[PDB]
Amino acid sequence: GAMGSMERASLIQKAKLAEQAERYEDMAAFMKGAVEKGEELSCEERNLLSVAYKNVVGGQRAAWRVLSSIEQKSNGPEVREYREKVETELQGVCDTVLGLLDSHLIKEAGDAESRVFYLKMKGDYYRYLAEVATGDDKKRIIDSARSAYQEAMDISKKEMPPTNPIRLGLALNFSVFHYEIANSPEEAISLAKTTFDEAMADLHTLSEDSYKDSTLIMQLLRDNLTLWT
Amino acid sequence: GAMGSMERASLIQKAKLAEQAERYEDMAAFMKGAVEKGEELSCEERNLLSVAYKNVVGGQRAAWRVLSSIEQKSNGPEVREYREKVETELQGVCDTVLGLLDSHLIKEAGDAESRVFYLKMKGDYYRYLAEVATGDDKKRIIDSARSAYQEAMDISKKEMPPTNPIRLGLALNFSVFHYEIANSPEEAISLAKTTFDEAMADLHTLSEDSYKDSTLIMQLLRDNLTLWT
Amino acid sequence: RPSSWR
Amino acid sequence: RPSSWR
Ligand SMILES: N=C(N)c1cc(-c2ccccc2)c(CNC(=O)c2ccc3c(c2)CCO3)s1
Ligand SMILES: N=C(N)c1cc(-c2ccccc2)c(CNC(=O)c2ccc3c(c2)CCO3)s1
Ligand SMILES: N=C(N)c1cc(-c2ccccc2)c(CNC(=O)c2ccc3c(c2)CCO3)s1
Ligand SMILES: N=C(N)c1cc(-c2ccccc2)c(CNC(=O)c2ccc3c(c2)CCO3)s1
Ligand SMILES: N=C(N)c1cc(-c2ccccc2)c(CNC(=O)c2ccc3c(c2)CCO3)s1
Ligand SMILES: N=C(N)c1cc(-c2ccccc2)c(CNC(=O)c2ccc3c(c2)CCO3)s1
Ligand SMILES: [Cl-]
Ligand SMILES: [Cl-]
Repeated sequence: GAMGSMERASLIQKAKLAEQAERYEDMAAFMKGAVEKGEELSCEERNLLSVAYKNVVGGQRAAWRVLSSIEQKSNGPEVREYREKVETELQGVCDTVLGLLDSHLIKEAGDAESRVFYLKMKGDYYRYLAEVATGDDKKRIIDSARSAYQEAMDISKKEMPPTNPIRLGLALNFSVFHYEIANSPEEAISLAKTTFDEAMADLHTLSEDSYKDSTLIMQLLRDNLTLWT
Repeated sequence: GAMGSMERASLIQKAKLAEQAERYEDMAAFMKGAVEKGEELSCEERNLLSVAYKNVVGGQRAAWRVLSSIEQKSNGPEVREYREKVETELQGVCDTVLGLLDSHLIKEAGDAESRVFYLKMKGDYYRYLAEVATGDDKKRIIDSARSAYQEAMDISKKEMPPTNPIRLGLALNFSVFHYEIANSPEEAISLAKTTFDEAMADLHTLSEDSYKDSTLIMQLLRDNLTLWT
Repeated sequence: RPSSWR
Repeated sequence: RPSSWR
């Protein structure tokens, strides 16, 4: 890999610089290089990985939606061709992230905090594949997302408090999966509501700073429930 | 070139799609391909070329400024290395644009409208090279920017009205060159002020739509004069 | 579209 | 920084 010659510490340092510079493709390439060194990612480093690829794939998803809308409106080959180009690039990014998780972040994740984080990511990047998938490939991809999300949920409920921000962000995203991908809006509402209520009932245990962490994601659960009910 | 197999019309169509999708690197690659077909660019197509590369180099310049500030504050090799990486990428983009202008947009620009547009671009991309240049290379680059800007100004004053938006945007950018690059703030103020006043005195000749085009750039001249005086 | 955590 | 036309 092109980052194979760079020190792990230098890659992490440059990922943080790339974030400051809003250079998210660079950030992701640096974090890919860091992962491929084969050592643990810290909590901070996991967040750097997630930030980098979420920004990369976010730009791709937004472009894909614009082109897909134009394509649907028009129903020459150019719109389809360019949508397919963006789609292929998006799928490649998701494949890369899933490859890092499977080789070997997840199996080497030696506690619940780290394993839940990576399994949430697995669900997210299968979800992004599902958004652009069609037909029978779509069904298998949807099942892979659900399975990863569900395993993360099982661990998080056993090992993390209901206000833990990774647990909350996992539940938020699994609820979006249910509503937008799985045509299960009732499941989506049930999950967002129980997650919100159980976080609220646990806020009394938190410091001012942890309170701010948890209420930030609670806000997003509330916004979805307001959209859905 | 990688766009050599695609029809000119398809490249222009896809440049417009890439703009809608905020995919400016794609947009620039499509417009590079269109230029390299060797035919005229229309007014619309020149604007597409300019939009694409201005967005690409704008992201690079913003990143460079962030990294350069961090580098100066710190005065390991990582900050310098990553600044140099962004800088090299920025210089490559400027070299590409300048190469399209020199081979052969400018010489084939068979009227004043098109030649002024391309000479303004030549000044702009030499200016962006000057921003990151040091020492004696910097002096030659500064002279190349001034020379391109001045030739565009000479033609625009002879052949375009003082409210023409390309003429106004040229004067705006040459004034910025004087202030920021050439350490000639008096020249910058003199140019922005004469350009603004002579545009205002010509507004009475314009339709409602041309009036809006011209006053948009006049706003930017005013903002700079307010900063500088 | 609904909000997700990023 | 001053404004330029883009
Ligand atoms: N380089 C990054 N981007 C991150 C680095 C870390 C980190 C740093 C040191 C130790 C452990 C983790 C992050 C985790 N914290 C958040 O994500 C977060 C917290 C509060 C908050 C928001 C986001 C949005 C508004 O309010 S993110
Ligand atoms: N056990 C916990 N509650 C946490 C422990 C740490 C930690 C671990 C090691 C070193 C330093 C800090 C956290 C850092 N904060 C996050 O990672 C975070 C992630 C996503 C997010 C938010 C915060 C707020 C909004 O969304 S949180
Ligand atoms: N299908 C459901 N479960 C719901 C049905 C209704 C309802 C019932 C009768 C009349 C009108 C509306 C609900 C009311 N809305 C909320 O209760 C709500 C609750 C908690 C919460 C947020 C919103 C955001 C953050 O946390 S919810
Ligand atoms: N695809 C693009 N981006 C462009 C296409 C054209 C064009 C289209 C058809 C014929 C000739 C030129 C442009 C020229 N018009 C402007 O640049 C412009 C006009 C008014 C205005 C602003 C910008 C900012 C706010 O008010 S830009
Ligand atoms: N002779 C003129 N006054 C113009 C003629 C044309 C044209 C030519 C051929 C076909 C269709 C239209 C113009 C299109 N508009 C621009 O190209 C433009 C560029 C930059 C800019 C603005 C506008 C406003 C803010 O900054 S303007
Ligand atoms: N060094 C110069 N030439 C100037 C010196 C002064 C000044 C002189 C004495 C006292 C205070 C200020 C100027 C006043 N400011 C403007 O006149 C101004 C004019 C036109 C205009 C804009 C701003 C924006 C758009 O168009 S300008
Ligand atoms: Cl394409
Ligand atoms: Cl580097």
